[PDB]
Amino acid sequence: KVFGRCELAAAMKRHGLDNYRGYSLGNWVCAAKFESNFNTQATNRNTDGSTDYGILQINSRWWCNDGRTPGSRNLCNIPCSALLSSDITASVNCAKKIVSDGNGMNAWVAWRNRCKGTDVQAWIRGCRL
Ligand code: NA
Repeated sequence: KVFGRCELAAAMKRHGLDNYRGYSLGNWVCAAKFESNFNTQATNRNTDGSTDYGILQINSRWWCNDGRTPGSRNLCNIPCSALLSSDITASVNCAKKIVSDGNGMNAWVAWRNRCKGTDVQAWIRGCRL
């Protein structure tokens, strides 16, 4: 599924991501925009052989099991395929653990390079939330 901006903002709120670990909803929507372009089916192969999955491009190196990332962990205790669902619950639950890991949203390199310090409120501007 390809969400609209305000539609994803609403789904993220419903799933308790708004202000989670102090990151406003705009921070989560901006991250999703540049990670997946709001596409829940996005997959991208990393040079190390890990894969990134879903709206927030969660990496098989640490967080999900895809069966093909040697030496990896599965800290969200999920198949990486559950991160490709039109229902964002699994991606949200696993993003909550990632952002709690110590480096906040710097874990998403697209967030650090493209969202951090910007007017992230623009991402939720005019949304009925
Ligand atoms: Na893994």
